[PDB]
Amino acid sequence: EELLDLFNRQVTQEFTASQVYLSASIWFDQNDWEGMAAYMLAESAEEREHGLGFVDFANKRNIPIELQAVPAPVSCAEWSSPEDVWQSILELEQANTRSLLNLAEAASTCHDFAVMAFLNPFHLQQVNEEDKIGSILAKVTDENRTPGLLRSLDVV
Amino acid sequence: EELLDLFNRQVTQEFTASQVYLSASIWFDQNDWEGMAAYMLAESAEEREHGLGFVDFANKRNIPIELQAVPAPVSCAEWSSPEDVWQSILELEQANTRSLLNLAEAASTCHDFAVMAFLNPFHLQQVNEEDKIGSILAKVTDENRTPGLLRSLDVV
Amino acid sequence: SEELLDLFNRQVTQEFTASQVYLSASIWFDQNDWEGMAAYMLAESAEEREHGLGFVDFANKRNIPIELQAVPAPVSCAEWSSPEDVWQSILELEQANTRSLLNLAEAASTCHDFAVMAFLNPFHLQQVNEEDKIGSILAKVTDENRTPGLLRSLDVVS
Amino acid sequence: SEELLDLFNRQVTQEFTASQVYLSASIWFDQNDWEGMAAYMLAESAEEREHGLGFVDFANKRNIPIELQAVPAPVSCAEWSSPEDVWQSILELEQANTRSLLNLAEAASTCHDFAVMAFLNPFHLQQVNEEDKIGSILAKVTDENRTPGLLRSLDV
Amino acid sequence: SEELLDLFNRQVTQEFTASQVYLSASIWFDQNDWEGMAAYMLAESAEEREHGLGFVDFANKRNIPIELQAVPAPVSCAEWSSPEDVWQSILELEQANTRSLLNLAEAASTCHDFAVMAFLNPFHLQQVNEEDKIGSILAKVTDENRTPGLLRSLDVVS
Amino acid sequence: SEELLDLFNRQVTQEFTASQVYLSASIWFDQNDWEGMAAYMLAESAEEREHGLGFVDFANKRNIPIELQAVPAPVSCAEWSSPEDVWQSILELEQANTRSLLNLAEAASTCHDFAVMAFLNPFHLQQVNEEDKIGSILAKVTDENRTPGLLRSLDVV
Ligand SMILES: [Fe+3]
Ligand SMILES: [Fe+3]
Ligand SMILES: [Fe+3]
Ligand SMILES: [Fe+3]
Ligand SMILES: [Fe+3]
Ligand SMILES: [Fe+3]
Repeated sequence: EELLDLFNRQVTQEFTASQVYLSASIWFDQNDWEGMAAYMLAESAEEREHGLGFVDFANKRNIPIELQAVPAPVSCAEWSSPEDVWQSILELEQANTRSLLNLAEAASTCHDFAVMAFLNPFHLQQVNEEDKIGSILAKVTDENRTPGLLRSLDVV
Repeated sequence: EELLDLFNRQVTQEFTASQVYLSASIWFDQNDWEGMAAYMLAESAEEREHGLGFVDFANKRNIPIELQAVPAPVSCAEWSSPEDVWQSILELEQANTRSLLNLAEAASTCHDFAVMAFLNPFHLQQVNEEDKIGSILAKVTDENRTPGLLRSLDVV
Repeated sequence: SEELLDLFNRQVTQEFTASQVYLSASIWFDQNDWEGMAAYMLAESAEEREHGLGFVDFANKRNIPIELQAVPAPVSCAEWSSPEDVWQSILELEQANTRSLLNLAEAASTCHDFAVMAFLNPFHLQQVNEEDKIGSILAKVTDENRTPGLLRSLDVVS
Repeated sequence: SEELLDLFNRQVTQEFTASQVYLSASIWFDQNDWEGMAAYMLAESAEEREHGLGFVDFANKRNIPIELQAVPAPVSCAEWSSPEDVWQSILELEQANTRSLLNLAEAASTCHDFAVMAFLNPFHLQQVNEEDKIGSILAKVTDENRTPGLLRSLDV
Repeated sequence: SEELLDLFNRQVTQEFTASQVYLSASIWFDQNDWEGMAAYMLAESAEEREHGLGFVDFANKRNIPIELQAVPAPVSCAEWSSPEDVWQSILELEQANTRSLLNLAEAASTCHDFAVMAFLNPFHLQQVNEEDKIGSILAKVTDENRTPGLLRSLDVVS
Repeated sequence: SEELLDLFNRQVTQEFTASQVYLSASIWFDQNDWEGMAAYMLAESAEEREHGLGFVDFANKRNIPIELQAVPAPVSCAEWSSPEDVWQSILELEQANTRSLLNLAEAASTCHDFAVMAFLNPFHLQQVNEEDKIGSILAKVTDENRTPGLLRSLDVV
């Protein structure tokens, strides 16, 4: 069952993204970027809510779920500026999107209309999310060209 | 036209489900399961609302509807206990799901994007409906293992 | 007696039949862009179903076993060509709902079933009002339809 | 593909085109003292422009490059002689808008562009409603205009 | 007289043309992540359209025939490389807007068309305010863009 | 505070591990139509995650470097076959949560780390409440399950 495997992989991906957001929050806080840290923290909670949403749907639809390990976040070992963090987060969101499109493709092949329906708001949410991050990343890489200026904008 | 047939049959299945629910409420009332009876009666009204929503849509989309007979319910002749009723209601909801998927499959083939959009909330509702019925039947089957205990579910 | 039981079941069937026929009238009206008349018939469809459900509840309480019968496909829509045809069939439908109720009352009266007769009284009075109201809409329709477009101009209104 | 970006641009144009066509109908109605019908077309003109703006916003978010095309002048108003002529042109405009959205949907479908398909669903459902409503208005106009002066009653 | 009637008809095209150019500026700003400037341009796009609708409504009342013309494709977007280029084009747009209203008022004046001159007064005062507002934004923009990153930091603000 | 830093990290791991085990319990309950027990475990999963975040936040303020470890795949769920088995595994999870807090407090006490010890105090007390509550639900579960169907009637509660 490709569809079942992909659905389980989607849950893991949501919780993986939740932990990576959490890792970003930690790096920001340790480096005194409290406004960015709070943003990443809120995003960590929202990603977990997505995973929980997929778990609930799967239970109702009899798609057997088994929780996999949530891997330790790795990018954080090499972040050295807010630009590096935001870039990893963009890449994370790009991967979340492909991971949802993969799942949709599998559902489409199986003619699974209920799964396709369930995924629609997540596809639209990902469009908004990639846009929002790509646009914070533009602003960060523009303001970091003047020493200190980026800080002055972490002022939430 | 296959799409136009499958759309009419859908209206028929919603109204037929409405009557089957009403037959189940009657069987429970006659047998003093007033709680289960009120539940079935609410579901009857709700299936009827789905049929009317299909009819309204078909009217707007110029999908000619012609109302078919609602057949005499017949499972009621055979029900001996709440478990038999709830088992039939599960198979009814499984037939409602099947009927929706048949119609979606045909809308897909025809690239009828509007019909497919219209069906999405019904797909997601059926997921919840089957889960809910499956779960009630689980409880009934467990509680009916001790004499008189199921009579406690009915007071809820 | 089984005669009473029979007529009580028939009454439930007639209410649900009327509910379906009212629904077919809504559909014809809607398809032909008479949204006001369509809304009226849709409300009546829901009300007739409510009456059937009231009879079922009463029967269950009184130990009158109900067995639900088929509700036939409404077939008059095949031949309706104007609002007047539709309202004419609805007036005939209400004349039939009045008949099945007076059949039932006749049998209850024979049987000295005071409880059934008491239960039927508000339904007799409601049919009086229903027949009056449908007869009166039909007279308005039939008058207004003598001038092209005039009927439409009032669906919109009313 | 390329055809998908293209058709997405084309959609924005079709929305703004239809906005102008509605404004031209308002003008003919006003000029000929049908103020109620004029109010109605004017509100629809605003709404079509809002639809184009919604497509522009989504395209921006999804990095579909939009480039605004000229908005063609409306052509039908030179030949309108009566309200029925106007409402018939507006029915055709809406049928044109529906075909336009289905074209776009067909392209997204081939591309497996699930985000674009989710985004279009409320528009497919809205167009069903719009065509029904204009159809219904046209029916009434065509019936009432059979008696001299009677249509002026509708205008309210 | 025909001079005036044509210039009035054509003011409607100029309002909608300005609407579409504002919209094009909004798009450029959104695609380049200046959401704050994009929202300002989008609001002005709606307001320019409302002005053209105001002209159309007045012409209908005064029996000035309106024939709606093509709204030209905006063309400065292809050339814009920075917010300063966009605000500069928007300034030229408003100065054109102002000149087209002054030409209209001049024709009305020649025609002794007191109604048209009255109708135009609040637009002349509005153009004064808009040109000032855009001149001012363009001055801020050109000053802040002297330090890398600084202009960003104010889109975010205002 | 080498020992102390590593124990403080492990505590974060244990909170998030417990969060996932609660979630796995919620899933087993939902799949087996025990909605009320499932709700309870979901509620607990959220609250374990919150504890994890409180430890992380304190660590960040106190400059204890946190590196987030893998959260392992829950395993007990492969063996559960009745509610009693789930609640017994949850009681053992809470006993292990109490144990890791107590390793932490011992290391802090050794280091005379007064702020860390102050920070743990409400968690100590919470763990008392939590072990008591889970012990008490397990006792009720084990009792009601002696009559067929009886437990079900009280998830319905
Ligand atoms: Fe997500
Ligand atoms: Fe249904
Ligand atoms: Fe009745
Ligand atoms: Fe539109
Ligand atoms: Fe203007
Ligand atoms: Fe804990």
